[PDB]
Amino acid sequence: HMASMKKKGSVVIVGRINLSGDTAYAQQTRGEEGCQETSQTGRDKNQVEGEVQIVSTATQTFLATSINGVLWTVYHGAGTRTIASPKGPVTQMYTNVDKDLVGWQAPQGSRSLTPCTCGSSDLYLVTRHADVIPVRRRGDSRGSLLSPRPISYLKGSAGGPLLCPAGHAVGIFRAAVSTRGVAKAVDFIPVESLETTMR
Amino acid sequence: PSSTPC
Ligand SMILES: [Zn+2]
Repeated sequence: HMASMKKKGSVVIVGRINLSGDTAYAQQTRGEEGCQETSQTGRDKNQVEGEVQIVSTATQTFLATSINGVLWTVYHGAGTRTIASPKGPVTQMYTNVDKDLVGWQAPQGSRSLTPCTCGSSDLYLVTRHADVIPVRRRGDSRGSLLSPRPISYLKGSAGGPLLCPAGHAVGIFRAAVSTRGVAKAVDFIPVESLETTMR
Repeated sequence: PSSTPC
């Protein structure tokens, strides 16, 4: 049994959500074959740019967001996996199954969002398809969608950011709250929880 | 209900 035991691959950056300009849009930087190879080696020589990465395992594609020099995502997507990097696989710097949170050192080339200090409740969720959806904050870890969507619309957005009007990071999207397939609210990991994890 | 990890 031992000789044939497999290893899980690395998480692989396969694109980004470009927020650098007037228009939000998803860009793909690696196709499926390159992703599969890179997951195996853990060696990714692609140049990273931006705050929000699109990331993949063998089974899921989701998001990861840089805040304070850490690339954050959800445990339910990444598990305990390494992330591929120019120098080989990079081990998680944070792992917290209870928070549904993991982090790696932010890749060179990435830009980080700053944690929000505004203490305000009018937010914006960035999805894996680069939609920017208004969300009213309803508690420390929940927000309501101003316009409800089918859950399919949010699938694969876990790990992406909720932002304040000034563009600071307020949280990391975790899960939709749904009834009969329709999302009217979102659960997120508040940035203060990340800040506690960091300090 | 309910909830669904995304
Ligand atoms: Zn703010």
